[PDB]
Amino acid sequence: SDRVAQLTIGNSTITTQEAANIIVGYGEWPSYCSDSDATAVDKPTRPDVSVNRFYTLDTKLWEKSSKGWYWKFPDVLTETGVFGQNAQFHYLYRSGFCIHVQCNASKFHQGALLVAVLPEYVIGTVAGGTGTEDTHPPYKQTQPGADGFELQHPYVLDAGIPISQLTVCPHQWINLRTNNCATIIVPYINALPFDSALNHCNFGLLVVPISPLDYDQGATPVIPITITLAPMCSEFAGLRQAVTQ
Amino acid sequence: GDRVADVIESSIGDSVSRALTHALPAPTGQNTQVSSHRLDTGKVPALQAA
Repeated sequence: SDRVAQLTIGNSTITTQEAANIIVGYGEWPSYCSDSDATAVDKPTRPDVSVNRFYTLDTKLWEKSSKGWYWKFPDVLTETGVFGQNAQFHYLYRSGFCIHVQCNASKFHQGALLVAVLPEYVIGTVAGGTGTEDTHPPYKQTQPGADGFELQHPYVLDAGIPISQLTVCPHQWINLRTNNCATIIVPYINALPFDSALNHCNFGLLVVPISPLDYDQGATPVIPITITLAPMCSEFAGLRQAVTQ
Repeated sequence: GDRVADVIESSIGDSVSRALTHALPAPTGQNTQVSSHRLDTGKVPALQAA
C-alpha cells in the first residue's frame, strides 16, 4: 500500500513496486495564482496537458568513486517540448514540479543516496584556493542544462554550507536494500508571483552518495541513475518573440 | 419694484459656481476587471480626437 505507487499526469504514467511514501515539499501542494497576489493584467494561458507531463532528462552512472551531482530547475526543460517553446515566447512563468528518481540494484548491492531540493542554491567558487583571488562561476555551471553538472567539493556543497544539514530541506534517500526510487512534489517557491524561466533558477536538485556503492565481481557494475520530472499548474504571460537566452 | 420681465428672468446675482465635476475617493488604485474578445462595429474606444 505504501510500497506500490503509480503516478498518472498527462499522457504519461509511472509505476514502481519497491518505493516509499510521497513527499510534499514544505507541506503544501501547487496552485494557480490568486487575483489578489497577482499584479499583471494580461490573461495567462494554461495548456494543462502539453506541459504538465513527465519529461526524462538524462541517465548518469554511479561508480564507487562518485561524488555527486546537481541540476537547476526549471532550466532543465527550456529546450524540451511545448513547455520550452512557450517559455521562450513568454517572459513570465509560474509552475510546480513533481520529481521522480530511479536507481535499481539487486539484493547483493549496497549504498545510499540523498535526494534533496534546495531553493536559491547559489554556486560559489574557491577564490583561487588562496582566498584572495576573487572569481565568479561561469555560465555552464549556473545553467548547465539537462546534462547536469558534477560537484567537486560535496562536503560543503560548493557553497560553504555542509551537507549534514541538507535534510532540513525536502529530502529522501535511496537505500538499495529497502527502496529503488524517490518521489518529491514541490510548490512554486519565490517571493514574486511570476518570474522569468531563463534568467532566474528557483531551486536545485542534488544527488549525493553518502555510503558508497559496493559489490563483488561477477555482478553487474553499471548502476545508472535516471531523473524524471513533471511540471504542474503551469502559467505563462507576456507574449513576444522567442528568446533562446 | 421689479415689474419688467427681463429683470425677473435675469441671471444677474449668481454667487454659485456651476461645477460640472465632483470629487470622489480613491484610497487605492483601480481594480482591473476581467474582459474578453469583442468583434463589433460602432463600439471603438481606440479612435479618439485630441
